[PDB]
Amino acid sequence: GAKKSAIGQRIVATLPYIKQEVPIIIVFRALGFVSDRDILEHIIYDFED
Amino acid sequence: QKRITTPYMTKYERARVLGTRALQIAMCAPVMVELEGETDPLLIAMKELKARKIPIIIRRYLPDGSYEDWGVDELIISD
Amino acid sequence: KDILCRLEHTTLRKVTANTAIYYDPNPQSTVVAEDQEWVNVYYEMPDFDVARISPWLLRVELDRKHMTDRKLTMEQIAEKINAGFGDDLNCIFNDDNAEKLVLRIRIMNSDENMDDDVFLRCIESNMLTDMTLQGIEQISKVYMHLPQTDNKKKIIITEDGEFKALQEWILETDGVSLMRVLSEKDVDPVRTTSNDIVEIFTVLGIEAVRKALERELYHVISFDGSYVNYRHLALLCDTMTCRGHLMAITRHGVNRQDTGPLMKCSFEETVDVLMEA
Amino acid sequence: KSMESVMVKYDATVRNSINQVVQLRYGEDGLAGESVEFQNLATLKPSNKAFEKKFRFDYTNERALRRTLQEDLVKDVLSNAHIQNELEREFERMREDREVLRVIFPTGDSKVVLPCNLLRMIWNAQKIFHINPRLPSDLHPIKVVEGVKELSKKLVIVNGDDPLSRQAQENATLLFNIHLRSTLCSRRMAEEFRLSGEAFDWLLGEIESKFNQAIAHPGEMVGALAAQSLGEPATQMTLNT
Amino acid sequence: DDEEETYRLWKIRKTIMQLCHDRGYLVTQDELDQTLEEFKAQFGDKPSEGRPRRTDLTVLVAHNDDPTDQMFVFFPEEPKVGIKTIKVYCQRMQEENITRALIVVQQGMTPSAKQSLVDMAPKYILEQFLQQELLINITEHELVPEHVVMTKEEVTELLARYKLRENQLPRIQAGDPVARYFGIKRGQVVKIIRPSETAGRYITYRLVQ
Repeated sequence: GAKKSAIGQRIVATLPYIKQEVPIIIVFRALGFVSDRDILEHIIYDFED
Repeated sequence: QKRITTPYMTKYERARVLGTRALQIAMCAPVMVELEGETDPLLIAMKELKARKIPIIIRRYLPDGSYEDWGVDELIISD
Repeated sequence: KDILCRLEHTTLRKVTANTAIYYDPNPQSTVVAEDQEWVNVYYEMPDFDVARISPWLLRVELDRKHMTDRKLTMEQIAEKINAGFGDDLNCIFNDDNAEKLVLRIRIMNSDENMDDDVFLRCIESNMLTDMTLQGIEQISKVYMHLPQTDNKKKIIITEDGEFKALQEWILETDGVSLMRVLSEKDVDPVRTTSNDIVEIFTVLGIEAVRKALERELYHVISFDGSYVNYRHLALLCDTMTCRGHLMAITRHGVNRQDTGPLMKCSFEETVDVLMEA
Repeated sequence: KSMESVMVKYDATVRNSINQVVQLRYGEDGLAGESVEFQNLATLKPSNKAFEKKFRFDYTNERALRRTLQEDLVKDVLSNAHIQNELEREFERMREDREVLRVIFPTGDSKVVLPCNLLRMIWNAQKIFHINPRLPSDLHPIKVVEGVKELSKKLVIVNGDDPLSRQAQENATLLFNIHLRSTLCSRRMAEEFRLSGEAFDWLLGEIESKFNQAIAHPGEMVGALAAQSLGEPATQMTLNT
Repeated sequence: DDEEETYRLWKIRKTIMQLCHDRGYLVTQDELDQTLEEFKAQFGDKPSEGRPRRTDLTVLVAHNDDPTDQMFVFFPEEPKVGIKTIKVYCQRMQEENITRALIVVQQGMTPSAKQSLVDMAPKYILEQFLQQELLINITEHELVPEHVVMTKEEVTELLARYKLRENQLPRIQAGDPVARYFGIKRGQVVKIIRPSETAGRYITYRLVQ
């Protein structure tokens, strides 16, 4: 889908005992760090790139 | 003649006739051609085929089912 | 080389050096300074501005070296992108003399009087992925080489009658697109052949596959240096094409046959066939 | 397993177990695979001018003919226009056959598979009859031409009273007949072989007996042989090329 | 390019002239050797803003064997022929009063149009063809062998001599292009001639099913 291509590829993460793959943002929120900046710092140590 | 089937004996026909003649000799068939001091039925059978004195007629089956009858003398040895 | 470029597939992403989005309410606003000089000549004659002016601007930069390699001109690309999109996309181009190649795109003004932001992004992404600017989609790349072998070289009969072999440049294309390549002009249909047996069946016909299969059997056996008589090769293709359709030598192919139920019983489908019989 | 059913019938038509015909003749030649041997046509490969000079057999010079023929034979050839016409006819027919060969093969390679090799037998005949190259041939030229025609008539792959069955045999023996005409051409026989008339007659008899042996015997299972034969090369082929 | 499309139309017409010739319909010698320049002058330089409108390219040919038998080919401006447009072609065929007819399709004909074609199987038959396929000739290709039409009496002679049933002769599918190009009637036998290295020539018989 062109709309899906425009947003970009989604990094869904497989986990044990899950019916369908769970997106990284959702699993990160479940761990904690609800703020978007907190999720971003774990995913990318440097935001320069 | 007017027969599609070859007048010459086929190699498969030659093998069966030689086996049959040898089988008859071991059983105790009267010899059309006298053996040259041979106790081996196969050796006598080959000499009998060269003589063409064997009393065998071969029926050839066509696809339509027509039958061609060839005497051993009429047939020509493949070898 | 020019025919090879026509055969080789090309897309918008390859030709464009980079693609960017800028906000320009008016051509006079000139958020980007460099485009203003060519834009100012465009500004003197307004086009499509009567209904409205587009706030969002799509700016495309094309590398000259990429255009030269594909023998593609920005003006021809602009007209083709406009075609089939109606007035939804409007494209303006730099003068050919100017070293930089820039395409400025404004969204249709009629709708103003899908979120315009993501719509511009969607049009830019969709065009880049599916541009199909030149070449055949089936063949990713075309390679040009000259063959030493006499059989590959063109063979003609001279007035003297001695056979003559003339080397001709030949093209090898990834994937199979026999029908499209033959359709293209300046291509010899008789000489061109496709490795895929199914491609031969679809265009050339079943008997052509039978000749090709015998040639393929000879070619593979010759490669290892073994020799097999023509009679054995001819029989294998003839039995395969006897049905008139391509059939693989597989259990399923044997299962569809005019053979009797006992043969099927020997083939491990005995329970179903015997009940049916 | 797939090809075991295919076999040759009494009529020599290859057929499946269902009896649907796979080939009208085995190998498209109706001859045994072992019998055919590689031979060179030597007609398509030479240039047209070279071919015309080689088979011209011109009687105009009357000195080249004198070298290759006995004095009584050459004077008889000059005396009768019909004898000269027959020598011209074989060359013209050979040219038509050579054009047919060019149509059959675009490459026009001399190498072909044919049942009987005339050259090997001719070399054996020269040793057996102690033929001398210096001595001119004692065989009249028309007799050589007639002998080739008689041998072609004697050998029939397919015998049918109805039309198109006789034509099928001509197609089967077409390659062999063209090779037979070129090898047994009267100009070639007189120029190099100088074969005696008895030796040529012996050669014609030898070819006929070998050709009859060459024809494949009916009832052979061609499919079972073909499938096993392909397997031996497959083992030689490397797993990854 | 409009000019390249005119070049494609010339290739389709030249192949159509060869296709009727394979059937046995009489064909003009000039049409068989027609050149692109002659076609472009005769029908107009380009379809867009030009004399060609995907119309007037229709060809009527009369069979050499039967003068009354004729083949008419229809060209559609639409890429897929409309169900209504084929009915208009059938009305034109009714005026022609010829059972044999041919249709050339720029793209793929609609399935509903195919359903209309199948019901009228006995008379006014139409043979569907693809314009892209007609750009090239299958017969010219070296891999394709020579195909010879055989009369029913000739078919009987081969079967009688070798005692073969029509089923025994290797079958050729109707779907493959060579069978459609020749337009051999189903159940007829077409002779195939292929050169064989062992014999120098070979003859085989194919039964269309």
